[PDB]
Amino acid sequence: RVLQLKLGNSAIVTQEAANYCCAYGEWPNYLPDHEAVAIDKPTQPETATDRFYTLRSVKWEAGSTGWWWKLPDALNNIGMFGQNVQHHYLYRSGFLIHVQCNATKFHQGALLVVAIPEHQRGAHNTNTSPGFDDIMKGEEGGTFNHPYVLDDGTSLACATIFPHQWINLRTNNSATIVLPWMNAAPMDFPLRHNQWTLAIIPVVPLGTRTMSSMVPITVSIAPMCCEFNGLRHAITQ
Amino acid sequence: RVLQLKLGNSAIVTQEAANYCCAYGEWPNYLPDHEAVAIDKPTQPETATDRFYTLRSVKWEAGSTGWWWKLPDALNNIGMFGQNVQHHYLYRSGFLIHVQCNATKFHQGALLVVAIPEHQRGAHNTNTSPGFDDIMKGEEGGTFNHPYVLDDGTSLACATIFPHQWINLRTNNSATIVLPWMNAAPMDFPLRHNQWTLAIIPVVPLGTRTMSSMVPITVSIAPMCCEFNGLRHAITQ
Amino acid sequence: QINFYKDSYAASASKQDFSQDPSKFTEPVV
Amino acid sequence: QINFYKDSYAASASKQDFSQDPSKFTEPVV
Amino acid sequence: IESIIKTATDTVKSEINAELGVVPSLNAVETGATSNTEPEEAIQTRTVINQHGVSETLVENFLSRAALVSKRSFEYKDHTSSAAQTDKNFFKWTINTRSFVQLRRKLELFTYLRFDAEITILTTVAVNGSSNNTYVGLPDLTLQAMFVPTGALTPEKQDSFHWQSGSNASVFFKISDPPARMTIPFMCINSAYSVFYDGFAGFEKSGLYGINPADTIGNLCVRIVNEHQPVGFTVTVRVYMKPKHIKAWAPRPPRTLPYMSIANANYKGKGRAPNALNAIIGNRDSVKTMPHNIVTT
Amino acid sequence: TILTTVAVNGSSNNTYVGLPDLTLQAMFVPTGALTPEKQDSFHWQSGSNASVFFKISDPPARMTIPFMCINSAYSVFYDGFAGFEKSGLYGINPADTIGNLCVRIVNEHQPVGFTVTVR
Amino acid sequence: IESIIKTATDTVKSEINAELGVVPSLNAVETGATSNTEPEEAIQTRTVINQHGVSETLVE
Amino acid sequence: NLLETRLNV
Amino acid sequence: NLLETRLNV
Amino acid sequence: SMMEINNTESAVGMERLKVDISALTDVDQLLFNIPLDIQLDGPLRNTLVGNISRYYTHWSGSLEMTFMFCGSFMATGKLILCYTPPGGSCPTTRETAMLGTHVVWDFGLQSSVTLIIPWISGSHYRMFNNDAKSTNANVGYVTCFMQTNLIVPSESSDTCSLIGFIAAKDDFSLRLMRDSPDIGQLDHLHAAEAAYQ
Amino acid sequence: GNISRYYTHWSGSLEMTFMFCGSFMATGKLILCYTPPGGSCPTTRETAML
Ligand SMILES: *[C@@H]1O[C@H](CO[C@@H]2O[C@@H](C)[C@@H](O)[C@@H](O)[C@@H]2O)[C@@H](O[C@@H]2O[C@H](CO)[C@@H](O[C@@H]3O[C@H](CO[C@H]4O[C@H](CO)[C@@H](O)[C@H](O)[C@@H]4O)[C@@H](O)[C@H](O[C@H]4O[C@H](CO)[C@@H](O)[C@H](O)[C@@H]4O)[C@@H]3O)[C@H](O)[C@H]2NC(C)=O)[C@H](O)[C@H]1NC(C)=O
Ligand SMILES: *[C@@H]1O[C@H](CO[C@@H]2O[C@@H](C)[C@@H](O)[C@@H](O)[C@@H]2O)[C@@H](O[C@@H]2O[C@H](CO)[C@@H](O[C@@H]3O[C@H](CO[C@H]4O[C@H](CO)[C@@H](O)[C@H](O)[C@@H]4O)[C@@H](O)[C@H](O[C@H]4O[C@H](CO)[C@@H](O)[C@H](O)[C@@H]4O)[C@@H]3O)[C@H](O)[C@H]2NC(C)=O)[C@H](O)[C@H]1NC(C)=O
Ligand code: NA
Ligand code: NA
Ligand code: NA
Ligand code: NA
Repeated sequence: RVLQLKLGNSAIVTQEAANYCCAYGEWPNYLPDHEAVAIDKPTQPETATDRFYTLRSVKWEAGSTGWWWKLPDALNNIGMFGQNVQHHYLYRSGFLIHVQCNATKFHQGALLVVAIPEHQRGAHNTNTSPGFDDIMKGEEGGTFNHPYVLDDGTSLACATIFPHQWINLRTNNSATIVLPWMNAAPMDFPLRHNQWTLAIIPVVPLGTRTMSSMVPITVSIAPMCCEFNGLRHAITQ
Repeated sequence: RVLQLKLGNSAIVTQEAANYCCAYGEWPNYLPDHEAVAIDKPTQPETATDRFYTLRSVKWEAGSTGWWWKLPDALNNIGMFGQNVQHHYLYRSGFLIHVQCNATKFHQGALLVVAIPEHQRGAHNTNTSPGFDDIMKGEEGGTFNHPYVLDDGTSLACATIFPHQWINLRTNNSATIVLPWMNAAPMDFPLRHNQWTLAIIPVVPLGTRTMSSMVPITVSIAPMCCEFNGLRHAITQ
Repeated sequence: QINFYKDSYAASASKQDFSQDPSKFTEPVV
Repeated sequence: QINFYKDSYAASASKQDFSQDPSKFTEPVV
Repeated sequence: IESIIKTATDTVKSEINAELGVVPSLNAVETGATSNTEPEEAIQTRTVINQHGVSETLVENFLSRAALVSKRSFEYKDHTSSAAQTDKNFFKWTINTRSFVQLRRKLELFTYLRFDAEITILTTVAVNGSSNNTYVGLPDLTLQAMFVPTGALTPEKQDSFHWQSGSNASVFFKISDPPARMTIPFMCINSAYSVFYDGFAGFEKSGLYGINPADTIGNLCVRIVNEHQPVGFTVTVRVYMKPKHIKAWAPRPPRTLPYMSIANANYKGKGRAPNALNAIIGNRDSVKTMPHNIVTT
Repeated sequence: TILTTVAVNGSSNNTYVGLPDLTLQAMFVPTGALTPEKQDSFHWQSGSNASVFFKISDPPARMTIPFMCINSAYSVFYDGFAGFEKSGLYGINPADTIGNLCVRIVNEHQPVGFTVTVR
Repeated sequence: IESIIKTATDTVKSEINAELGVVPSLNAVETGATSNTEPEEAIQTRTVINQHGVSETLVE
Repeated sequence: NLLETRLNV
Repeated sequence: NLLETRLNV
Repeated sequence: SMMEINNTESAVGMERLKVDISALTDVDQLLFNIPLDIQLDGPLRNTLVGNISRYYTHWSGSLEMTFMFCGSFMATGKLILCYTPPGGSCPTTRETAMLGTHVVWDFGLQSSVTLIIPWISGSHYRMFNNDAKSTNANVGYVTCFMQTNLIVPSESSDTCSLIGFIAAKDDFSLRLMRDSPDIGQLDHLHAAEAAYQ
Repeated sequence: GNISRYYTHWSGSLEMTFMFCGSFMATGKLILCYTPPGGSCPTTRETAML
């Protein structure tokens, strides 16, 4: 129920957690010599990159459909993680994700918090594939069009097969998930492929009869075991 | 006489060197626990920062007075070294400096190549101290006003007390110097104090009677054992 | 040598370190 | 330290008790 | 638990933490204990070996410095026509630490104190500057300082038979000497002096609050020994006290508002902040305003 | 080491008269801290500051100040600007400034003027 | 290499030299090192025992 | 005086 | 003064 | 001992010792900030660590700030407390401030939280000049933001208070003693002539 | 020179070193002479070489 997380110069405490999830029972690590491909000595920044970054908060409204962010895309312009991404051809890391939302003992509501590997989106009612600007939202993230089918023609009801937790407002005020590297290749080009999508979906809507207040949701993400290869001049998105 | 230098993804070869200089007989190292002050875990980027960077070349003319660059100021906006400088309050490193200039067997000339610790400049014929823009030149560096007194009321003739080499065009085409950390404190704020000044001065002027060609001088610098402390949001100069 | 003060920095001058190494200025090469 | 007086209260200052216990002010609880 | 401490504490290296049931950054202020959270528990640290000494903050070093406790000026002359209130070539002083504010505030950091007192006496002279007088040079006078216990009989004139000093200690000294010096022992009827006293030191209801005469060290009675000269001079005497062999108990909130009186703790404050009755710290425009904010250009 | 000398003021109103054996006070004050505003200021009470009192007839006054820098050595030369803004002087680091001496004559003025020199 | 020095250095006696591949009077100033040529290598010397002290040039 | 006796005149 | 503060008046 | 964080013209006496917070309708908002220079006048000056430090000229070591929540039992919320090392202006936004040293605090059965201000300095000691912008003196900044919101039912008070405290750790040290700037006189005190009667 | 001028008496050997800064294709030979004291500085090679 009570938890402290400490990485680099950053710390988080919570007094109302519900254990935490390690995706597929696995923990982040550096790339071993028997799995490696690129022959140059890698950059390993440690405490410069492996720390919590906090994104803009979002408002939970009566009509909300839910929210999403893509990794590494949402961090590719933030701090020394963004600077190492812009100067290297190749990247690899895990992540530790912490999602925060509090309300009174008179409020009710439930959020599904889920990490989806290779979340390839579909468009609604057309033969044409999604464009670059439908997919690459950066730090702001996006919203679900049809959360009941996860925007991909599958279902929300079966989404519990992926690494997940819930925030149920009578029980807990936070969710925590640990993610390993998840790809078919040992490293990748960070500006064109996303390994993971974080999704937050309000399955039971926010409600009360007490005084109305604005109820935000806040996301903090820490990269783990960062490595970079193929140093050169800077390219942005 | 023949030398290869290899750091990170970068290499330099020369076929006409003259040994190399280690300043005061000392070699770069990381800060040990019995000399440390700041208590946070440091960032140590290794191959992302510890590699050769090459500056703009300059032209050696018949009337040239000589050239200078200040460290770390000349590197504070270059690559992943510049990004780590902009996001941290504290910095520490050594340097490896390589100076390049070639001409024919019919050319003559001699350059003094010298590294000056705490080179505090003076102004000529006024009581007022030098301004911020007289001192902080960045990547472009500056030129000597009165090289015969080193722009500080001392002398060029005694400058051989500092770490130095010569380029004498009949003998050699390059000079190499290795610099340790040199300060009264174990770490410093990189945007306001410079530990070292590189100076290049033409004591014997360029001359020939053969075909005229443009004769450049080129500077390559590699940081060594970089460390950073006190992570936060970015500040530039 | 006479010193009755409690702090060691009060003492007389230290004129007895005969150690040298000129080579850090005369021979700084490999 | 030089003292030729017969009464002990005449002596120089006493600068050598390095003992401490902060916990009588910082942790006065069971 | 008591221990010997000669330097500031070392720092140990520390790793990532994620552990259920453990929250070292949370505390319970209501108990009255200070927070026990350590740096290694709040952030990732390196190893540091700390060599900084702690001796300059020892209580003996903090209090054992000679401070000014009395300054008195008087005229050395024929006093045949002087008024009844004048110091006629001599004066009385009751020893106290209440009159000069730098020593008073330092002693008032504590509730009880035990010490011996080292007393140093400094004397200076000048020719009287009325229009009848030229400068003439300065006399090397002898002075007498006699110790008299609290409330005991003191001399009434410069040539009194009381100056015979048959059991009282007297010190005789010249202006050309180094300053006079002697030590007074810890003299209290109790095991320590009371710096503050919450009571009335008499069996009837009528007298002053907050003064216990058992904490008054004594009197100095001071005269010039020489007869008067044909011309007048002004003599100034300064007394310094240094506490030594010190023990101290029960530390206290420091004085914030200016002192009003030697006799009590009465208060009024400055007219505007800082150190006003309704505002101790100087103002800023809001709780979001940073007062010395760095501007970069 | 502090050396003091005195002479009678040489304006045409004055004859020679002899020289006074004055007491002086020298108070140590840290770099940038508050200093006395007048000869008779209550700041001269010196409650934690070190003061030395000495006479003109004594040998010269003497005391030792320790190595006081915030760094492991003083910087004789300094290639930088010791402030977070761009605006101030080049080449001066206040961490290398040892402190202040505040010096007064302790005696009240005499009916005639003198010139005092302190080295 | 650090050592304890209390007096100026002694001089050793020296003979005629004529030797191929050996040139102690030639140097390479471009390296930044000071010339290491000794008096015994430049001229014929006698033996001298030198008792001159070096304490008046100590930094203290 | 008041420091010797704790009485006011 | 400039030796205490490194500012010019 | 208690910090005087509310040092403002309209706060009188005991009101200067607490900070009031209330529910907001915008996300991520700034609540207050604190200057850290322990030699100067400001919220830290009239504290046990502030008062004793001002008899000395040089200092070193870590500090801790502890905050206590004084709302009702039914009130809930989360805050973020940040320390920013020196170099430029104090941060005005949560996404700037969270890049520094910080703790995220949840209100609950434990009433109070500690922020460590670690010793991070180029030199062994910092130095009391009379210049707040010196590289030998400036410590950086503390800032507080909403992490969620203050959320309370209709029968609780809509406005709740924090009390802030400060102390040194046992890595702390002081040197070069001086007369304190917190006390002084221009005259003799009342009844001072009575010692000569 | 600068350090010696803080003192009044001196003793011991000195060395002079010369560097040639012509082109690679330039050639020549020089003679460098030291003359102990007693009279005028030599003006001819057959005097100086003694
Ligand atoms: C690969 O690209 C294909 C071509 O894309 C177009 O051409 C290129 C060169 C660019 O200019 C590009 O910007 C163009 O979009 C792309 O195929 C196209 O896909 C769109 C979207 O699905 C099709 O639009 C729909 O068209 C029908 C009408 O079809 C008739 O007319 C067209 C000519 O205009 C003929 O080609 C057809 O054979 C039919 O005869 C519309 O009814 C439909 O919806 C509209 O009407 C409904 C109500 O019924 C409204 O609700 C909607 O809002 C609309 O107003 C679409 O507009 C487009 O016909 C199709 N073109 C061709 C030539 O095939 C293909 O999707 C891309 N492939 C992938 C995998 O992305
Ligand atoms: C600290 O700041 C000092 C003040 O700086 C000025 O005031 C501030 C508030 C700003 O406005 C700032 O921008 C100003 O510069 C600074 O002192 C100043 O330093 C300058 C440069 O050395 C002095 O200029 C020289 O002045 C003389 C003339 O002096 C007479 O006139 C002035 C009034 O104008 C009087 O104050 C003096 O007492 C004299 O009566 C010029 O002759 C000289 O050179 C010119 O002439 C020669 C030929 O002779 C030409 O070759 C030159 O090109 C010039 O044309 C300079 O112009 C300036 O007088 C001085 N002001 C004061 C009030 O002292 C100080 O240097 C700074 N300190 C440090 C450590 O940097
Ligand atoms: Na220690
Ligand atoms: Na009290
Ligand atoms: Na010898
Ligand atoms: Na200061």
